[PDB]
Amino acid sequence: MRVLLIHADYFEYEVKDKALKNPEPISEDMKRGRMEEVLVAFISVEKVDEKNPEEVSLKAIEEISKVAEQVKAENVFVIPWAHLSSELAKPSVAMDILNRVYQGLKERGFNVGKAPFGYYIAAKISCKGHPLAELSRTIVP
Amino acid sequence: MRVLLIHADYFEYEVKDKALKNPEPISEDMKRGRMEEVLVAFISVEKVDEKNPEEVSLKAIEEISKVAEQVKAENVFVIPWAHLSSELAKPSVAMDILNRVYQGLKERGFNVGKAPFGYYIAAKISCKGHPLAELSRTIVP
Repeated sequence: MRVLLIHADYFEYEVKDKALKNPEPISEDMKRGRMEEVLVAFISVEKVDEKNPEEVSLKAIEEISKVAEQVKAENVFVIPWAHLSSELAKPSVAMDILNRVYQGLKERGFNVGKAPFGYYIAAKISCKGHPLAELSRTIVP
Repeated sequence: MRVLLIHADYFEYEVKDKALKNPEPISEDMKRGRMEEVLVAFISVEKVDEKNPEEVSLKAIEEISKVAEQVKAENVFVIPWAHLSSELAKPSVAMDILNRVYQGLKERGFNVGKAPFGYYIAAKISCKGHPLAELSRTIVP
């Protein structure tokens, strides 16, 4: 897995067209979302992650939590994001891991949002400029 | 080199603190910048690029141009961006390549902006949601 963490004044998204033929089902209220003062976690679930989804998930929850704790973010946005890897897992694995990460961060105590899987999504973000506001993590099994 | 290309309704930046001890010198007018209807090119110049800066640059100019042409972007923003690689080139090489890319895209005919090198920078972006609005490229020597 590769993760890009952005500490943002805001992040807001709007679902546009499907990218998979069978994307994650969404209600009307999941078509748009917004959070303020939020650590945005852009997550690229990789082929190698398939070997151990629980361990990868756990390590991602902690690595994300650690930054959230350090930058004093109470709000965390989990974004499925294909653009940090060229060896992406299959959708079942990606979705399994992304949900595990999401539930783990709620158990940690954060207020957590997520964008749905399998869509092209339009988005606005305002990235803070402090030294820890943009960070990369690589999480391996 | 790794590149992330974002077709954006807008991109606007504001320089905050230095990240290097000796960052790229800037005038007052380079502290903030904005473009609309712009292909934002986030560029991670890598250690391996040092082996051939002209060839890497040329290939980056073309790969960026191709997408700009395809999505009908006339405006291109060159952003130095550490977050697509863990084997980053030294600043002289990074800056040499980023300037080559910038000049090459002006020669192509685009209206081209750039953010200065060596800063922590705050930024707002609105990412279009069409199928080609977020793309990754890997450029090797």
